[PDB]
Amino acid sequence: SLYKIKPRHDSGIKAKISMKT
Amino acid sequence: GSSRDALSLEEILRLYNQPINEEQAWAVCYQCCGSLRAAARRRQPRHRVRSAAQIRVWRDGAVTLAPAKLGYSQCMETEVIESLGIIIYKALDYGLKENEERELSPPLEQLIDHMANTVEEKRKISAIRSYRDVMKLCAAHLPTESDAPNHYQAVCRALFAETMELHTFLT
Repeated sequence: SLYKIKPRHDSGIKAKISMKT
Repeated sequence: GSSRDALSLEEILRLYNQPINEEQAWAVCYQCCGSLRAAARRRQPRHRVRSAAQIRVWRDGAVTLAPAKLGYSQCMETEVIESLGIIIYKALDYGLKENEERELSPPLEQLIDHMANTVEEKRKISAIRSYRDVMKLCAAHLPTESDAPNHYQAVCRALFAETMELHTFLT
C-alpha cells in the first residue's frame, strides 16, 4: 500500500538511496 | 503454486504488484534484526543483504536472511544494517516512477536514513551501532514499547498469510 506520494526532491531520501543503488 | 512455510520479500512484492506499507517496513526491520542478532550470538558469520530475494518471511512471522566475541569480522553489523535499510526502502518504493517519491512518516524516514547511512530526536538521532539499536527504534514506533515482540510477529504473520494465498492461487 503506497497511497500518498510527492514529487521527488533533489536532496531527499529517494535521491540519496538511488546513488547507493 | 505450491504451499510452503516461507516466501521471499521479492516474491511478496511481485505478488502484490505494489509496495509494502509502513507497518510492514517497521516489522521486517525489527524481525530481521532480531534474527540477525541471534545468529551472531550463536557464531554464524555475518553477511550482507544483496537483494529482496534473500529476505525470507515465515508462516509464524519470523523474518530471516538466507545463507550466502565476534564484534569485528569480515562483515560488520552496520554493514548488514545498511544493506537491509536499502532493501526496505526499495520495497517501500516498489513500482513507483522515478519522478515520484513516497511520503513516509518522519520517524520511518529517519530510521531508514540512519540505517542506510544517508544522513546529511526531532532533527537527528544518535548513530545506529547495532541490531539492538534498530530494534529499539522500531519498538519506539509503538505507544507501549513492550508490545513490540508480539506486534511485529503478528504483522509479518499477516503479511505471510495474505501473500501465501496469492502465491498458491495466482495464475
